[PDB]
Amino acid sequence: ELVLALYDYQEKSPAEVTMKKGDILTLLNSTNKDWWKVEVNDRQGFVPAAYVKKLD
Repeated sequence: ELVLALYDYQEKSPAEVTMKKGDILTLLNSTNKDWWKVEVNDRQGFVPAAYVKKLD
């Protein structure tokens, strides 16, 4: 499913990935309530679950 980046986020750890507000990301894993794995363009990593909104 797709998610919308509500805020920009700069990765701060190896598992994280950076995104820009307005970006449309592919949701890969939402099993964690605080961090969701997403694919941003061609990169994959975690971003705060609260910073994205499911479109589906």
